[PDB]
Amino acid sequence: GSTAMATTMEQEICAHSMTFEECPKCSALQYRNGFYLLKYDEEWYPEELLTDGEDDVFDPDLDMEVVFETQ
Ligand SMILES: [Zn+2]
Repeated sequence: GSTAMATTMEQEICAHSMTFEECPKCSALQYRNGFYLLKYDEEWYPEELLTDGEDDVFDPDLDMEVVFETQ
């Protein structure tokens, strides 16, 4: 159920930040979300193919301030 086992875990795990129940909301909010949705990318094939787990995207340092939604 929604990737997770019907959100039994309850540890707020998602591509963005929230639970799998709120995963569609999270996906809608940022769109990129570790390039979970392939369709988002212009070339279709994104740099990060893998579904974001725990801060998988932007692993190398980009900005000093760590904000999940950073462009
Ligand atoms: Zn997500």
